Amino acid sequence: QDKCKKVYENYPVSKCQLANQCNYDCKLDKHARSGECFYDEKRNLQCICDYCEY
Ligand code: NA
Repeated sequence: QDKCKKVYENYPVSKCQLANQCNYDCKLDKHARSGECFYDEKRNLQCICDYCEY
Protein backbone atom coordinates (compact mmCIF):
# COMPACT_ATOMS: atom_id res chain seq x y z
CA GLN A 1 0.00 0.00 0.00
CA ASP A 2 1.28 3.42 -1.05
CA LYS A 3 -1.66 5.21 0.53
CA CYS A 4 -1.87 4.02 4.16
CA LYS A 5 -1.65 7.50 5.66
CA LYS A 6 -3.20 10.82 4.68
CA VAL A 7 -3.40 14.21 6.33
CA TYR A 8 -6.73 15.56 7.62
CA GLU A 9 -6.32 19.02 6.02
CA ASN A 10 -7.26 22.04 8.06
CA TYR A 11 -7.81 19.96 11.18
CA PRO A 12 -7.62 22.20 14.24
CA VAL A 13 -4.23 22.28 15.82
CA SER A 14 -5.81 22.77 19.27
CA LYS A 15 -7.70 19.47 18.81
CA CYS A 16 -4.57 17.82 17.66
CA GLN A 17 -3.02 18.52 21.08
CA LEU A 18 -5.76 16.77 23.02
CA ALA A 19 -6.22 12.99 23.74
CA ASN A 20 -8.32 10.89 21.32
CA GLN A 21 -9.45 13.73 19.02
CA CYS A 22 -7.62 13.06 15.77
CA ASN A 23 -7.97 9.29 16.27
CA TYR A 24 -11.71 9.22 16.75
CA ASP A 25 -12.43 12.05 14.16
CA CYS A 26 -10.41 10.13 11.60
CA LYS A 27 -12.63 7.16 12.33
CA LEU A 28 -15.84 9.17 12.56
CA ASP A 29 -15.31 11.64 9.69
CA LYS A 30 -13.20 9.58 7.28
CA HIS A 31 -14.07 5.97 8.17
CA ALA A 32 -10.36 5.40 8.70
CA ARG A 33 -8.87 2.79 10.95
CA SER A 34 -7.00 5.29 13.09
CA GLY A 35 -5.29 8.63 13.33
CA GLU A 36 -2.50 10.40 15.14
CA CYS A 37 -0.99 13.92 15.42
CA PHE A 38 2.69 14.39 14.32
CA TYR A 39 4.82 17.32 13.43
CA ASP A 40 6.05 17.64 9.91
CA GLU A 41 9.47 18.95 8.87
CA LYS A 42 8.40 22.59 9.07
CA ARG A 43 7.45 21.83 12.75
CA ASN A 44 3.74 22.11 12.66
CA LEU A 45 1.19 19.65 14.01
CA GLN A 46 -1.02 17.70 11.69
CA CYS A 47 -3.67 14.98 12.08
CA ILE A 48 -2.72 11.99 9.95
CA CYS A 49 -5.38 9.43 9.31
CA ASP A 50 -4.34 5.88 8.67
CA TYR A 51 -6.37 3.58 6.41
CA CYS A 52 -4.32 0.41 6.93
CA GLU A 53 -3.77 0.07 10.63
CA TYR A 54 -5.75 0.52 13.81
NA1 NA B 1 -4.31 10.08 21.60
